[PDB]
Amino acid sequence: NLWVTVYYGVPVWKDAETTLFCASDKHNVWATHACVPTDPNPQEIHL
Amino acid sequence: VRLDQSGTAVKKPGASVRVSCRAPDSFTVYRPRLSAYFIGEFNIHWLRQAPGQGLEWLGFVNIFRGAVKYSSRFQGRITITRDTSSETSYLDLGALKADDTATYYCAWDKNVDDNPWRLDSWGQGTLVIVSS
Repeated sequence: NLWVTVYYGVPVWKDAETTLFCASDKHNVWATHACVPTDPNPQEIHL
Repeated sequence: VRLDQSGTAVKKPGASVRVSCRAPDSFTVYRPRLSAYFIGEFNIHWLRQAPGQGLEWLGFVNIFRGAVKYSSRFQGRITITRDTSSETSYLDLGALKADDTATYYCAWDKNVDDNPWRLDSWGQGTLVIVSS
């Protein structure tokens, strides 16, 4: 037969809307200093 | 930072001398957390060089509230003041002697704990001639 099995961390995504914070690598108008310092090596993963 | 100094001056013994040192647009810093332009705790050092001799340290002034430290070889006849509005520093030396002929340099000190006594930028130098 069969039974329901729950899995955690499956690669499933849905389109959604959310707040996005700033990150950047004299004082400027965009307040780039307030942006968190980005990682020197960005991680990009091919799906 | 660019430093601008007053022109050549000639004086008689026993007179008084004032040399100006301007550091435009460098007296203020922006503390981002406080969201305002505050006056930074920089130090402007004053040095002189006798003709053909080495360097000698006169004194320095703290831009924050005007704190001054004077070399003991010149205590009692030197006064270093700064004007935060005009972003200038004034060296007032009194009772000039014939051996004071030297090029007087004003230097910029960031006053950073990690690197002490860093005289990062220097003025073009001012010739002061004393004679009879």
